[PDB]
Amino acid sequence: MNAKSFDGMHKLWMIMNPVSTLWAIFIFQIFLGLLIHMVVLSSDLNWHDDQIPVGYQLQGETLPVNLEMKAAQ
Amino acid sequence: MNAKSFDGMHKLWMIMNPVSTLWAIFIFQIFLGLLIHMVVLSSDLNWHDDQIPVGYQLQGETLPVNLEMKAA
Amino acid sequence: ALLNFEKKYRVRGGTLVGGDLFDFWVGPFYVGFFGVSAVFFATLGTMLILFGAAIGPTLNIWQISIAPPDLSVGLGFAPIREGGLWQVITICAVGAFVSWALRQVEIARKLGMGLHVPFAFSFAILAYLTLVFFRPVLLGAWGHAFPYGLFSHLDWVSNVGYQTLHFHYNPAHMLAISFFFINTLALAMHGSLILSVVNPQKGEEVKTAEHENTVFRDIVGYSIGALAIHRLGLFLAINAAFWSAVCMILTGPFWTRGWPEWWMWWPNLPIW
Amino acid sequence: DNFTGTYKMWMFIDPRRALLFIASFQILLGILIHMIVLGSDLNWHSDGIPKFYFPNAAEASAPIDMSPIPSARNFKFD
Amino acid sequence: MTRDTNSNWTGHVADTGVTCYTCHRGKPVPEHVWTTDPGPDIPSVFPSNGQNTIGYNVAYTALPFD
Amino acid sequence: EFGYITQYFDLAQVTLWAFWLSLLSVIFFNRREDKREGYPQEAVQIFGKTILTEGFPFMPAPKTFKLPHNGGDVVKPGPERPQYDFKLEQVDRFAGAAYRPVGNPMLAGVGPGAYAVRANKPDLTNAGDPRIVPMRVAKHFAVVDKDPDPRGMTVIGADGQVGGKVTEIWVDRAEPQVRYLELEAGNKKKVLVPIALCVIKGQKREVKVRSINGIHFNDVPTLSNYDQITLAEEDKVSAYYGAGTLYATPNRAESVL
Amino acid sequence: PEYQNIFNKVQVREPAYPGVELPKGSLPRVGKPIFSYWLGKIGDAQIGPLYLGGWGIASLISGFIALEVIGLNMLASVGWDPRLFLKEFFWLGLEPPPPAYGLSIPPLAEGGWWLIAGLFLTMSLLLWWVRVYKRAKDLGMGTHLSWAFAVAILFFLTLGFIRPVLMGSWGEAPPFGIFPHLDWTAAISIRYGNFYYNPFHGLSIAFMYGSAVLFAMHGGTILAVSRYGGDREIDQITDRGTAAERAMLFWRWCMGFNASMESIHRWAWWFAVFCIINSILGIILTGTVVDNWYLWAVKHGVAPSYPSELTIDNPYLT
Amino acid sequence: KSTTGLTEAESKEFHGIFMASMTLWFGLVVLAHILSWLYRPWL
Amino acid sequence: EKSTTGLTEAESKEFHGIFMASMTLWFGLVVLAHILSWLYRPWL
Amino acid sequence: PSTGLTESEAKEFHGLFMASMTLWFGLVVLAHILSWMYRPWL
Amino acid sequence: KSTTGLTEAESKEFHGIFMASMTLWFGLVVLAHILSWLYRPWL
Amino acid sequence: STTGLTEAESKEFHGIFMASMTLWFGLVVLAHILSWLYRPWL
Ligand code: BCL
Ligand code: BCL
Ligand code: BCL
Ligand code: BCL
Ligand code: BCL
Ligand code: BCL
Ligand SMILES: CC(C)=CCC/C(C)=C\CC/C(C)=C/CC/C(C)=C\CC/C(C)=C/CC/C(C)=C/CC/C(C)=C/CC/C(C)=C/CC1=C(C)C(=O)c2ccccc2C1=O
Ligand SMILES: COC(C)(C)CCC/C(C)=C/C=C/C(C)=C/C=C/C(C)=C/C=C/C=C(C)/C=C/C=C(C)/C=C/C=C(\C)CCCC(C)(C)OC
Ligand SMILES: COC(C)(C)CCC/C(C)=C/C=C/C(C)=C/C=C/C(C)=C/C=C\C=C(C)\C=C\C=C(C)\C=C\C=C(/C)CCCC(C)(C)OC
Ligand SMILES: [Ca+2]
Repeated sequence: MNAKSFDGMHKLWMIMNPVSTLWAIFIFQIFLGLLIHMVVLSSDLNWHDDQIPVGYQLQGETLPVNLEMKAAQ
Repeated sequence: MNAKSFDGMHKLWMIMNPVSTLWAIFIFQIFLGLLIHMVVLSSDLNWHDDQIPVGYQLQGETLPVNLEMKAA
Repeated sequence: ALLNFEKKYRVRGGTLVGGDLFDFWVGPFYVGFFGVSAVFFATLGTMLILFGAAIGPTLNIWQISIAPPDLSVGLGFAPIREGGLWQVITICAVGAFVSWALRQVEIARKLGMGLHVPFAFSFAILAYLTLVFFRPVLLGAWGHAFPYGLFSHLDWVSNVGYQTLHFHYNPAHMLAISFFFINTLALAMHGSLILSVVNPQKGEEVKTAEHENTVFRDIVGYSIGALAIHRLGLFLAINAAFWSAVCMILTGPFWTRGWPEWWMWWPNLPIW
Repeated sequence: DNFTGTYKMWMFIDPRRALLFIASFQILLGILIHMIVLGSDLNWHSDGIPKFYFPNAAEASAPIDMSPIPSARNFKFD
Repeated sequence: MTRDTNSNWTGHVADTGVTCYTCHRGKPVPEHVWTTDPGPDIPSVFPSNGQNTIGYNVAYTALPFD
Repeated sequence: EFGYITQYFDLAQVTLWAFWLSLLSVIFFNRREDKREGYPQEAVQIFGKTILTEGFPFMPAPKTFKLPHNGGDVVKPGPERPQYDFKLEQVDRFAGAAYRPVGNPMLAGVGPGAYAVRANKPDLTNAGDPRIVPMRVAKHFAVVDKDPDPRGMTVIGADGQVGGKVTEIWVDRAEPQVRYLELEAGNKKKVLVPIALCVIKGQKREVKVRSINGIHFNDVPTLSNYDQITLAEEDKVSAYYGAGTLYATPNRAESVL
Repeated sequence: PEYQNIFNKVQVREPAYPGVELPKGSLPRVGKPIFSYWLGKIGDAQIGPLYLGGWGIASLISGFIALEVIGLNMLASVGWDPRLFLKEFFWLGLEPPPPAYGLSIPPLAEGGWWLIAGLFLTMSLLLWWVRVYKRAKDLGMGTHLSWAFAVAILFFLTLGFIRPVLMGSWGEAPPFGIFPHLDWTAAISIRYGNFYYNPFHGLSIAFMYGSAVLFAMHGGTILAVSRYGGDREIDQITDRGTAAERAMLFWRWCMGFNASMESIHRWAWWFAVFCIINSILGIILTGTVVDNWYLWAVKHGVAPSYPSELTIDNPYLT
Repeated sequence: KSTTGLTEAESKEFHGIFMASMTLWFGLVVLAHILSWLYRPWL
Repeated sequence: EKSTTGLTEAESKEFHGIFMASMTLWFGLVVLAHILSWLYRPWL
Repeated sequence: PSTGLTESEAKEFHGLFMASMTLWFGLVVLAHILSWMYRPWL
Repeated sequence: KSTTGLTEAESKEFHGIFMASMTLWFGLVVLAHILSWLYRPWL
Repeated sequence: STTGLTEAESKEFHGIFMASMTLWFGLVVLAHILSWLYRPWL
């Protein structure tokens, strides 16, 4: 025991269906991937809206062409 | 009696189903565990937000890096 | 046109009024005395709605409106341009709806079947009569009924609702909404189940009644049965209509406060 | 001992059902404890350690219920 | 306060005005007044959201009670 | 400014159009599925000629049901079995006139007494056994006490006369419930009556059948074998009881008011 | 009169039916079936057995965790008193986070429990979806009940997760109460200018009324020909008898067109699903695209215009 | 008569192990409470 | 009569062996995770 | 054999299952090392 | 007639153990209440 | 044989499946390189 305690383990697939288990694992992994990405996006670690390395909407509002057109009105 | 009063007690499992009893006990214990933990967390004995042994949000707000960034 | 199997069922008899004079078909429709009545009243009502739109400000379909009299007319007779047209149209409407139900009874008698459908239609008719006749009579004026117009009867519904500050807390309103929601759920499940049993997985035989029972006992633990789901259906729809009629006869005639204050009878029971 | 014959448990309790219960329960309990600890002072995603990474609001009050919808994202309320 | 309301707020009390009797009605403490509502008793670590009770001043609804 | 407008075209508008087009298109498909039974229809022409027409929209292409236990294939829309031999006389000389039965109305198979021409096989259970059977063939059923056992009662027939006596109950094995009552009639034949046309009074120990008269129970159609019933026979029996709703008394088809 | 077929007059018992055989490799069914006399007066009397496999246990663990959370917060809101719980039960609720917190995870007594209960209820419904699909597919049937269930789940997720995320606040979602969720309904109509001028709301109301109409009509028609064996719809579909013929002649003569015994079930399916499709479409556009439904209806020529006679002075303009 | 199909020997066996397990569980509970009282006394 | 799972006594012994080994390994990993968390952010 | 797999088939499946799971966990570790280098969270 | 299948001997046996168990339970209840009165008297 | 494919058919399918997946991932990488050149997000 404690060195050879896990030798029968391969018999697991004689009571659990392999294809069902594969599908269950894949679906659970996709769901968990979406969930953790959404949980990290809703924290201080968010990487889409942090304006690093630059803010692009603000960059578009201050282009010289846009500024010169907004002056003419 | 008072000493021989509980003699035939082992016969209990001839009228009570062992499998149903086992499942009922396990499920009830899990439900009760969740309930008592939630009831104690909602009182003065709360141990996650009591700021002991130290407050961690407060610790993060007063790091020198955060202070120097907030100064501007 | 006749269906493949239709000719042997088109026999005479089964009528209520009239007799052999109106017992014929026009195309697929069956006419009868009440068929003539229904088409007469529908045509007249429609034409009067159109004229009431012509004397108004617009012929836009969404903005036509014919309104009932003022509350000062009471239960009397209003001028044609200020309410009487609404009264004539609301007479035509009753005539047409009752004619429809009796024509149904004639048809069912001819085909040899039970009178369940006209009986269930009667409860829609009853809700309409509650809104135009019973509630106005108990409150003392025809001008408590709704105007005829898309978008314009919705303004009526809104303001009547807010005359009680919060109409969601009306008890019979809660009960009726419960029945409406459960009815849509039941209809979805029934449709799905029959389709699923006669359209099985590709390359399989049509399933049986045992499959229908098994599927719902597996998912939920209880199956009501193929004849009782039809009953449950008639029941939920009729009850929805009934409690709507009750909720409107309560509002105004028997309760004039806000609707949240009714519920106050419960936390004031002397038992907690 | 007193626990000599415990292995006979699986002769009247189905081991397949037991496994299916335990896996589900453990995964759900994992998710639960993580969300509970994140909703407290022990939170480790937005605690500002070792640094605040977002452009947070300079003066964020203590939020009350009678509030409008915020204009920009913010994660530093304390 | 009564002089201020009677002279400067006629957009609301137009030429009918108020006296003491409009609120005291012959008693030193008026009958219908209010104070800042604390809410029901809840656990000490729970802040008040200010709703979901009976709500006697907002017509017995579950709306915000103060 | 309270009602200022910036732009007339928005997304709600387009989405509403898309919905108008997504409805208007399930109507099309459902109306096409509606015409797998009873079509093509028969349009009668100016001077009596009959043609087959099909309507709007047109009929769909045939689909196949594969019935269980080698019960054959059913194609729909497909062929039809031939009608039997009803006789009818028109009442007024135009295509939309009504018809009168020619002989004895009870034994004619027209009007509410018409029936369909189904298979001559019984309906089956999931195991292959006949579904509707008498309670002596299904040896595991029992009537729940608390309920009046109809076996023994009499069958009063809508004019007060006696029709016969109940001798058997016919059950449904797929969904356990009563479907027919078997009774011995006045001329000692065994006839069935559907349970949905019977009012059972436990204390009077009567069964009232409002459809037909007492003497009419002698001419109810009979079965081949009394250990099962086929689809055709079900139709014949039920239709005979349904003809009486209009033909039992000469005053039943005659305008209430 | 004649028997109306609303209650069962005579009942019969045989031994319980265990169910159609499942594919090999399946778990047994749990429970010993019991019989109800009162349920048998109106329908089938057997209760159980039940099938509990992998997906329907994970569901039922999620759902009960959610229920425990919701119940305990409602109970903490009255100070743990069960007497007050029963007294004021329709006014209690679990409330969403304050809108100023945005989409972050708030502390536990200021909206975090709402967030937990929402997550666990979501997972419960998706696991139940998989159960419903597999149960129908293992018996060899079409999976039509999973499509409608998917539509309903989508409506639950729209109001609640998708719209609050597109708006930027969890505080835009309903709470868990009875009177509290009714208050939410009224307030969201008041804030976005009158849902009666939302066109998707009008269309879904059209289809809810239609569901009630259609199911009264169908339930009536099949009870009215059950004397000719009409309640057995599978046989009337695969071998048309006189019950189906009479059922279709009735509607043809009455209103000029008809369906068949199989097609009416497709009409039912669609009338129940368009209601919820329009529900999703109407909620998803409110706030994110349209800010006042009445002003929208005025811009597109829909609202009536009552005569005025007066002039009211806006005091913010004075 | 309501019965579980266990004989008297099987019942004796089950009872032995059931009582042992319950005693061990209660022992662990007592230990948890002693630790909690040492850390944060509540009465 | 009595509720059974069809496992003999040998099969039950086998299952029990592997079940106990797996549970012990899982609890070992849990203890390790908590020691790391205590070193990083002590909560009591 | 409640799944119909013999013992040889189970051994085969187990071999490939364990290999695949190990590779997947390797990729996860790599993703986390990159994330720690970019934006350390503890 | 409603019957449980137990003879009179079986009923006597069941009754003996039932009464013993109920008495022990009530004893424990009394002890809990004495402790509670000593700690926090309520009347 | 649960899917009716023999071992040769499975080998064939696997060959083409792996080739297709590799090509798809190649195209994904190319799209991301272009996006990084145009609008870097980290
Ligand atoms: C601010 C307004 C209030 C409100 C104020 C009111 C008022 C006021 C009323 C309701 C009524 C109803 N409300 Mg409400 N209601 C509110 C919110 C809700 C909400 C929700 C989700 O919030 C729901 C689900 C409901 C649901 C309901 C139903 C219970 C009921 C409507 C069904 C009905 O009357 O059938 C009854 C059916 C009829 C009246 C139909 C008549 C049918 C006739 C006989 C046939 C006509 C045929 C036609 C002319 C032929 C055309 C032929 C062509 C050829 C096709 N209300 C808000 C809070 N509500 C109504 C009610 O209960 O009335 C009885 C009612 O008056
Ligand atoms: C201020 C309050 C204290 C606190 C005071 C207590 C007290 C007092 C008790 C617990 C108990 C428990 N606490 Mg605590 N607890 C605190 C904070 C926590 C936190 C946390 C995130 O903050 C967690 C996750 C836990 C979790 C737990 C569980 C281990 C345990 C409930 C077991 C159960 O329900 O069995 C239900 C399941 C069954 C009966 C089935 C059989 C059991 C299975 C096989 C094994 C389960 C775990 C086992 C007991 C431990 C592993 C085995 C041993 C190492 C040999 N506590 C704080 C710090 N907690 C109880 C306990 O440990 O009793 C033993 C208990 O009495
Ligand atoms: C401040 C708090 C700490 C923290 C404190 C803890 C503590 C304390 C623990 C965890 C544990 C876990 N943490 Mg952590 N954790 C933190 C932040 C995270 C973040 C993140 C986005 O920030 C993630 C995604 C995780 C995720 C995880 C999981 C790997 C693990 C939960 C296993 C489980 O759910 O049971 C799934 C169980 C089953 C399905 C049944 C048994 C498993 C069997 C053998 C089969 C499953 C396959 C495999 C073994 C699954 C686990 C992979 C690893 C090899 C363990 N933590 C922060 C920094 N975390 C738990 C753990 O380590 O378990 C060992 C744990 O005790
Ligand atoms: C600040 C946080 C980091 C970040 C930190 C992490 C960390 C840490 C992890 C990820 C992981 C993932 N991230 Mg990331 N991630 C970020 C931003 C993104 C963005 C984006 C729009 O911003 C996207 C689309 C992704 C997308 C992804 C996926 C590629 C991956 C989760 C896969 C999965 O769920 O498998 C679930 C599906 C299965 C298990 C199915 C079974 C296997 C199938 C058949 C094969 C699928 C192949 C797989 C997608 C990998 C293919 C790559 C090839 C080997 C070349 N990340 C930001 C920048 N991300 C995880 C990962 O990469 O896993 C290795 C991971 O550990
Ligand atoms: C101010 C109030 C006091 C208090 C005053 C009392 C009083 C007075 C009593 C209790 C009793 C109980 N208290 Mg106390 N109790 C307090 C705080 C707590 C707290 C807590 C989280 O704060 C908990 C978890 C408990 C829990 C308990 C249970 C042990 C017991 C309820 C048993 C029961 O319901 O069985 C009912 C279920 C069954 C009978 C099912 C049958 C199962 C069989 C018989 C085995 C069950 C084991 C049983 C639970 C306990 C026996 C203990 C062993 C000898 C170790 N109390 C506070 C400090 N408590 C009761 C008690 O002691 O009973 C003797 C009781 O009379
Ligand atoms: C700043 C962000 C960038 C941007 C960054 C990215 C990145 C990064 C990626 C994309 C990808 C895609 N982008 Mg882009 N994209 C932007 C703006 C656009 C706009 C637009 C209107 O503005 C459109 C219409 C698109 C559309 C597309 C699709 C062609 C492609 C998604 C494929 C897919 O969904 O597989 C779904 C369907 C399948 C997998 C089916 C399998 C294949 C089948 C057999 C046929 C598919 C043919 C395939 C669509 C076209 C490639 C063919 C070549 C001509 C050889 N992008 C902006 C400018 N985009 C992805 C891509 O290019 O994939 C390689 C991708 O990784
Ligand atoms: C008006 C005018 C200008 C008249 C001139 C014409 C003249 C001169 C005379 C014609 C003669 C007469 C008397 C005509 C009267 C008819 C007229 C004119 C109008 C009525 C038309 C009318 C009211 C139609 C409304 C139709 C609508 C909107 C129905 C709503 C419900 C709906 C959408 C149902 C679709 C699903 C269907 C078809 C359900 C029916 C149906 C159900 C419910 C089953 O249960 C069932 C069970 C088994 C087999 C079949 C069926 C079945 O077909
Ligand atoms: C053919 O096959 C045969 C049978 C012949 C041979 C087969 C052999 C094989 C293949 C055997 C396989 C065996 C396996 C893989 C066994 C796996 C065993 C495992 C991993 C067991 C793990 C068990 C874990 C348990 C029992 C943990 C329980 C934890 C509990 C109940 C915790 C409760 C915590 C609570 C209530 C705390 C709540 C705290 C808070 C704050 C969340 O509450 C609100
Ligand atoms: C005392 O009681 C006990 C404890 C004993 C148990 C008894 C339980 C009882 C009595 C419960 C009573 C319950 C009642 C009355 C409930 C009323 C419920 C109603 C009417 C609810 C109505 C609407 C709620 C809705 C639509 C909620 C929708 C929420 C959603 C979709 C949540 C989405 C959240 C998600 C997916 C999580 C995201 C979180 C994350 C981590 C990703 O954020 C970043
Ligand atoms: Ca602490």
